[PDB]
Amino acid sequence: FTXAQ
Amino acid sequence: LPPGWEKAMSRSSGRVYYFNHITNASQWERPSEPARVRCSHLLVKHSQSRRPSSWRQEKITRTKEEALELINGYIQKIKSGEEDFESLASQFSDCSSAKARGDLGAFSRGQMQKPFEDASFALRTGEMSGPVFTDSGIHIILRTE
Repeated sequence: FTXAQ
Repeated sequence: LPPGWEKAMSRSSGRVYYFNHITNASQWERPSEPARVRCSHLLVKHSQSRRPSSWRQEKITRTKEEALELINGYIQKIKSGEEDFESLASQFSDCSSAKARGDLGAFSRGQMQKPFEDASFALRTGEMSGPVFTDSGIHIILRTE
């Protein structure tokens, strides 16, 4: 999910 | 100069300023790594965002160029004191973290999209980034801890 890699 | 800084010259005034190519921050004064940091952010998504949808708008259609104009406007209002970062994040961030005034909590290296990570770790406590680009969209990042 945003902004995870 | 601290990680990522260069001297530049204002094109409109000729006065020296400082720019950070990791955070995209720019400032007039000569600038003054942690294991974890805490950040808030304001995200403006665009039509090329990995997931062009948010709580604000089911189909995000704005261009990247339009997203950048919006980000730049928010930065202006935050820097002038006309608006608070937290207020603009709550109202306008294309991320569910808007509901927490943009707060993402604490994190280490190895978790976030890379340009976001690098900016976050290059900010000083209390400092704000310029526009930071990731696959999610364009961010304004505030390091809170």
